[PDB]
Amino acid sequence: EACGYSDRVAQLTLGNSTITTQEAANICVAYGCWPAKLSDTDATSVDKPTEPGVSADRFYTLRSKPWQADSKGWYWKLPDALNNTGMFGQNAQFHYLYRGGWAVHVQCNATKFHQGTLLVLAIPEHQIATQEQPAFDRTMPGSEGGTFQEPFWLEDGTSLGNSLIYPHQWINLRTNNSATLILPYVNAIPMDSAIRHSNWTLAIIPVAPLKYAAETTPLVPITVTIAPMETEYNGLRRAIASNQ
Amino acid sequence: QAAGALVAGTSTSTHSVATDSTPALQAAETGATSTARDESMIETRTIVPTHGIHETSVESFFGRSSLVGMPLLATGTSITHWRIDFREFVQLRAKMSWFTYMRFDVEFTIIATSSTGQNVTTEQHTTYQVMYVPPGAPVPSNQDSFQWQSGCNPSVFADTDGPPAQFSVPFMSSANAYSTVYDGYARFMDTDPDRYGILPSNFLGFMYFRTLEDAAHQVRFRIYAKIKHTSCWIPRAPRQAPYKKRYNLVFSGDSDRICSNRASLTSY
Amino acid sequence: QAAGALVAGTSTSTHSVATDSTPALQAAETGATSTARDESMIETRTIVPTHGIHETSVESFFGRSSLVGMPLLATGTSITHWRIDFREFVQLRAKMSWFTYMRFDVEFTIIATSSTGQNVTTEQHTTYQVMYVPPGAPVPSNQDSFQWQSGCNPSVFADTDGPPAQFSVPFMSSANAYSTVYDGYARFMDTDPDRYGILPSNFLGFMYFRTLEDAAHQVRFRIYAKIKHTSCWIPRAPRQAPYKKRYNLVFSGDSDRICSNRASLTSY
Amino acid sequence: QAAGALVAGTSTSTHSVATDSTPALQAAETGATSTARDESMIETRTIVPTHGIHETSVESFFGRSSLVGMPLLATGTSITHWRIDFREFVQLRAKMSWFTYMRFDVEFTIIATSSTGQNVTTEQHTTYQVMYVPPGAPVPSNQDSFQWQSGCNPSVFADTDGPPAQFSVPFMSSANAYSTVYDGYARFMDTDPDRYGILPSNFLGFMYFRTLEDAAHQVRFRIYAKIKHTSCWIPRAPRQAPYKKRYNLVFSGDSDRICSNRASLTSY
Amino acid sequence: STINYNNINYYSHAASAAQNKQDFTQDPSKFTQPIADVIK
Amino acid sequence: STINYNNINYYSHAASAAQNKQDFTQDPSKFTQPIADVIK
Amino acid sequence: STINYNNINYYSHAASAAQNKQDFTQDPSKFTQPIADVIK
Amino acid sequence: GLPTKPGPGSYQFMTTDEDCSPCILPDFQPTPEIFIPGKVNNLLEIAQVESILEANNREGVEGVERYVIPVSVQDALDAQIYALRLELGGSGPLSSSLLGTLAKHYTQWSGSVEITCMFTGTFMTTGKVLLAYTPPGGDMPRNREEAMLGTHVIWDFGLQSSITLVIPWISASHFRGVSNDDVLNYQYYAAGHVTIWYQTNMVIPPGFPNTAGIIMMIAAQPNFSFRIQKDREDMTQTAILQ
Amino acid sequence: GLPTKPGPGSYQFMTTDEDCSPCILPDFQPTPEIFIPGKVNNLLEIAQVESILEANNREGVEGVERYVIPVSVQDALDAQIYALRLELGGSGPLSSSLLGTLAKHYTQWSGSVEITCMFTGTFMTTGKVLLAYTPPGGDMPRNREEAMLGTHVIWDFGLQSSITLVIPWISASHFRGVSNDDVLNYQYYAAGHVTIWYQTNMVIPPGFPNTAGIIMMIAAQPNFSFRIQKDREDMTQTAILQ
Amino acid sequence: GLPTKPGPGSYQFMTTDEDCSPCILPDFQPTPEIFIPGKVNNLLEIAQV
Ligand SMILES: CCCCCCCCCCCCCC(=O)O
Ligand SMILES: CCCCCCCCCCCCCC(=O)O
Ligand SMILES: CCCCCCCCCCCCCC(=O)O
Repeated sequence: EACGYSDRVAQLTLGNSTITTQEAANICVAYGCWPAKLSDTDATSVDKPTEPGVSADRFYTLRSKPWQADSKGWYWKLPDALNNTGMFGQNAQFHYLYRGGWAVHVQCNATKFHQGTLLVLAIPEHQIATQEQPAFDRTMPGSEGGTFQEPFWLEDGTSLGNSLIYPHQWINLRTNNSATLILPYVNAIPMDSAIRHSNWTLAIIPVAPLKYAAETTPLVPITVTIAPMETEYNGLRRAIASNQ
Repeated sequence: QAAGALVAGTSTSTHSVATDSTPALQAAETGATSTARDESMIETRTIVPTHGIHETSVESFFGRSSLVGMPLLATGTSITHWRIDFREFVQLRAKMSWFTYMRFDVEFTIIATSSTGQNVTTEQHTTYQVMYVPPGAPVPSNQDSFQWQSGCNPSVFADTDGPPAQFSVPFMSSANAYSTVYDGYARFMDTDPDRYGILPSNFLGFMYFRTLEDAAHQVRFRIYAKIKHTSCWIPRAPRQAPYKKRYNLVFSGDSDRICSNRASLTSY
Repeated sequence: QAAGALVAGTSTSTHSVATDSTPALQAAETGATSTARDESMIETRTIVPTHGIHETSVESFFGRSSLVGMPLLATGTSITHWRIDFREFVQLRAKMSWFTYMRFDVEFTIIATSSTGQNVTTEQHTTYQVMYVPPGAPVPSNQDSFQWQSGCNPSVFADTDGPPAQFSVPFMSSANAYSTVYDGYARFMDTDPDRYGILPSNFLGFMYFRTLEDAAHQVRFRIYAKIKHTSCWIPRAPRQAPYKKRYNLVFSGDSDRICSNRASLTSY
Repeated sequence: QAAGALVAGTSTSTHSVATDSTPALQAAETGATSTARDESMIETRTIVPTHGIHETSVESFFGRSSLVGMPLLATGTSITHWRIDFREFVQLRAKMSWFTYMRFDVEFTIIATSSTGQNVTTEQHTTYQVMYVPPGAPVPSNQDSFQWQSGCNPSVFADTDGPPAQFSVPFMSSANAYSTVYDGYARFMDTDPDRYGILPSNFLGFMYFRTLEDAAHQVRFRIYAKIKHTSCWIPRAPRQAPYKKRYNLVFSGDSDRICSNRASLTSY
Repeated sequence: STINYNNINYYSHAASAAQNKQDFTQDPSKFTQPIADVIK
Repeated sequence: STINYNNINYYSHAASAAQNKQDFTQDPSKFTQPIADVIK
Repeated sequence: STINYNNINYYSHAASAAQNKQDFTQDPSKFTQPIADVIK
Repeated sequence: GLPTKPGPGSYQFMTTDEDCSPCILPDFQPTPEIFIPGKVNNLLEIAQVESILEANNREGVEGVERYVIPVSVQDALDAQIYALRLELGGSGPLSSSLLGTLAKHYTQWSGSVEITCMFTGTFMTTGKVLLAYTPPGGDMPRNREEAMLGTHVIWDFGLQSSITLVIPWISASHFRGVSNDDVLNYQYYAAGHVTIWYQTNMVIPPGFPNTAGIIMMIAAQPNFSFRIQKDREDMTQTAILQ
Repeated sequence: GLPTKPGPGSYQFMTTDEDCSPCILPDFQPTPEIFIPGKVNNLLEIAQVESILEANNREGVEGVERYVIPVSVQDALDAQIYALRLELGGSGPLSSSLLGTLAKHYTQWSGSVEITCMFTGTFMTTGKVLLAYTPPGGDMPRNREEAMLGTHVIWDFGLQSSITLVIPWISASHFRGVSNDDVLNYQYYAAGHVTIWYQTNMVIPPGFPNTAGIIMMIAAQPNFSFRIQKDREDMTQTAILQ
Repeated sequence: GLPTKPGPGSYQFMTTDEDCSPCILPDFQPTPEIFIPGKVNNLLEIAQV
């Protein structure tokens, strides 16, 4: 009975970082779950955990990517993409175990003279595969992220069309400037190694290509800002940054 | 335990002429599915809920036996085995593709059939032994091997020509649920493609077979698995491309399409 | 549940000499059956109801197994099938001809028998698989075919020389009752005689058979059906002419008569 | 009877800076095991006990069938026997090596298999007799022998090709528990090495086998024993060296080591 | 002349049960007297 | 349209039991309305 | 994690019965602290 | 486990057995039962409904005309109109009726039967007929004087088109066999004869049709029941239908 | 022991049988169930979630672009945009969706369906389209005048990117078969057509893209249910996987 | 007698099966349990040493 008014403006503040947006499409909370810390009954690792708080529970902005006419899509594995950035990365390296949620803010502004539609997805356990089994540079691309080679099949032999079953938002230029997803921790065990297992994959795929009221078109970037939430770490030792 | 949950009903509707309430108008960008109900789009009559939903329940969906293994015992060795996965046959594997995590018990049923060299049925009566060989236990090398004493490993003995063998298994993973998919590596300090997407916690071992006396004819074991007492989490886009390998998700993907093509979008 | 309903009785009567009450006189034009009772036509004595009516109840009438299918599995293919109807054999088909609509459950019993080329019984022990193949599921092409995994389709496995296989089926129609007869067409914008009197809602699919190993000898499957939990509506003039085809009601009708003829109506 | 006992939990800990309480410091000379708990060595979090301990219970540990005997009946005599011990096969024998005294009941299951001279399975249907021959009863000499009347000795008759034979036995020793080990002699005024470590109270006799009609083919008996209703006393260092003989503990002991060797103690 | 049977079904579904031994009383009047203005 | 089954398991372990005939009511909202500020 | 079984034995002798599903709580102290003057 | 002793009859399959078998689709929930007119619970409900007798079964009469027994103006007194041997067993006019084809499925019967005749002549044509039921023991009545000695009804043509002759259950038995099986001597179960005679005569005005007809209908009465189901001998098959 | 009579069905193995079997590891105590988001109890929970239709299935269009039906500035009035035969059965655009691949596992269906379309054009580009559902009986609407006679919705492009067309359950049956099986004549279960038309026209400012698109999504409604599980025809195997 | 339907698993012998079997010496009365030091109920008691 109505679908757009005060839900367009938003401000998220975590630690020493705040994000604002004047053309949002509400906020999506994956599976209706808010990030939360591990229960005494669900837990198994006996050591008292490290809870970094503000030092790690804040927004990090990755290098922007340009949206081009031949662009197929981009993806980032979590925690992979952030494992080597800031205080979050340090904690992830120094500990054998990690658990945490995410606050994802994908942004892409254009003009009322453009048209284009991006599908923003948060895929749990996005195990990928193409005509061959992927190499480390594809499975854990770090902060630079990766690119879809077979976006129609979602790089896993399934389908882009049925991917709406995963938490998602759309950045349809005639409507919005960005997408915001809040993700809880997902795994079949209480905690896991940040360097050996990627829990979520942030995927951004152009479904309706970028067109403009001229043939040129200025550089239109896509920027990803991510914040770790309700984190805890166990198994302290030396820092180990990758599974190589 | 009762399975009487019903589908929803329809109540009567009338004409709307409102300059405020507009349910037909949505905004899919939010990631939310449409809010419109039949009643708000057309003048509807009353329909009392009469349809059940039990056949689409997670339990009913998985609760039936499917072929998962089919080892062949040769006459020269009189012994085979089967790596315990549900990845060898496509039908069950594709059913599981709908979910990320699944916790359940299993009911195995084994049917044994003897054949000739030309694969025609023959009459053959012996007793076979199925032994569970968990990771770390020594594997049998011959029909003779001492490992068949089964001092600790559990075993099932049944006749080749007797009723099928059958038993249940609890939820065995070291994890809290099995994973149908795994975006990570099997080992630390290893980055080999053969170890990506492999979650060792799902592999409980092998099933070894032998006849209690050297086999006269072939003997093939068909292993059926019934998933029961199921719990599922995180639905996924199901598998559309065919499965090429047992331990990874690679697909052929020649023509990038799933449904059929047509001449015009304006005619059938 | 008790089956003690009785037939009616007879009470004593005396002589009538009435210039008003005349029960012997009827008027069949109304479409109503005669109103006259024994007591009003003759001086009757008293008879206490002692006869039961359970053997003529709709349940008792249909509640016994009858042959409905009889597929033959050849040794070259080792696979047959059966289209699920009750129109292949006349005895059951003619019993159902008494009603227009019937709602019921079914109990199938399958008996397997092996024979030689000259159709003489032989000894043969194998396991066969009966698989329910509903409309839309892929059909098996060989004894080998992957469709036999039975990931979703239900299957029954039994021995050739073991007790008969048996199972029950609920009332499956998309309709609210099965129709023994249908004065309409199977499709829209189609007026073909082959599609007249064909109600697709009654066809639930096929039963596919195979032996788990290539067959050594023939093997014939006799499928018996027991109608149970029956509800019947709208009685019909039963079938008098013989059945010529499985999917329509055509008859030969050479001599237009049913009962026997005689020389005179005044002598036997 | 319920098996719900749990493993212990973990409660939260904080920093200690004490000049009196020092749990990390032990003194193993006392023969006592360390007193230190996780909580007193590191800052620990709270963990609620969620793990069970039933699979390590004495009953669960021994409560499964294992091969203990495997007599072979020749076609010329049509009769064998088995001395009742659990010392012929290593797996069960080594499980029992963990305890000094054990009191329990036994469940025997016997599986019979016929073979040819080249040890290949053959079809053979007869009835065999298993007779318990206690110490002092006369032993059968032939398949014919009068001792098979079984006037007092108990017997079990089963088919060669029928289900396995099975029965239970109470705790039979003249002693109050069986001894897995015995530091003494079997007789008085005798000091022979063959009689050292032999406790006659553990030997209840023999099991004699025969076919009810002269055997056509080999026939091998596999005897399985399930220890149940177990009571154990005085745990021992378990057996590490392999077993060479059935009635004593001699071992080869060539290289005096059990675990694997490495180049340095400072590297793997 | 009043056969009363034992219900008892060892299965979950109603279809699994044996035939209904209950006798419902017949009403021939739908077929014998389908006239509106019933006369006797 | 409400199949109520018999529990009864003749074995000691829960794994031995047949399939759960109970119907739990579905809640599609975790997937259909995962938005924070729910509008209707 | 608390498997409670059915006793039921169809035979006369106790030996005939299946394995005891009961869990007795362990007391390691006979082996871990066999010292007379117990210190903690 | 529990000691048992499987006995004779094990693994046997009896088509009339009343056992509960496993359901192949245990979770299936069928469509609701909706309202439909004409529910039938007992085949006896059908037996009690009148159907037309194929009474004019004289050699040479072809369908539809077989349903009308002829009546005509006589030139002779005490004349006969019809004869029918009372049998629910094969071949005869009675066997093709509703009650008769229902009897093709049962082996024993009991009860009273009812025969309603409807006159088809013009409004101006009159007559009086005598309908008689003769209990067994001998043969069919030779004349009307002999026939009137049994159970009978005198019918007067008038505004009431029809008359009913009740054929009461007069048996020594309680139940009769429906067959006349010669090998087992079932003619032991003979039930008698029904004959029709002119009581007066069919008289018409000048020029009117000198021949009219009688349509005979038959139904079972409330004290009627069938016992032991058997197969129809007229429903055959020489090959599988396709 | 206790006298028994094992009957037919003894030793048979039915894949849908609901029996209790012996546990091979009776003493095993599994790991605790921990909290995991997104538990699903009925596949119907998934069916009710919108997925994108592979609607642009014109010969020659390769992936991802197959998900966007094109709309463009017209030079003609009352023009057509799309046609789709309402079938949950194989081949068609509907079959590869979430609801569609779920239907590949069942044989019968019932309920209302919902189609939500989202416009992808620039903010300055406008338009009005008509979406119509035509109950069965005949063929696809030839013109808009014929299409508007059925169940329809008029969509106005504006700040609300999307519109929903409810395809109500209008059936004579209660349940329809999901297949269109030619051998069993399942086209008996035909459900009609959905067509899309220009109500006005897509009009743009000078120099703007003259072609934009519509993304169609589909989901099942709350009164929707499936019956009888069957196998997927598109999930095949030619050899054992390794 | 009582109608039954023996199913799959009939006559199979599972080494971990928990069934009650017939006692071959039903009248036998064993010797009393006497006191012996060091009774062990769980192998975990040993693991902790
Ligand atoms: C006789 C010993 C039985 C042990 C069986 C454990 C069965 C667990 C099956 C788990 C399948 C995991 C899914 C997958 O195949 O990826
Ligand atoms: C093993 C799968 C079983 C499915 C069986 C459905 C049986 C329904 C029989 C309906 C017969 C309709 C009457 C007719 O043949 O015209
Ligand atoms: C059929 C007659 C059954 C009598 C069986 C008595 C079994 C007792 C087994 C005792 C094993 C003692 C341990 C050992 O072998 O040293």
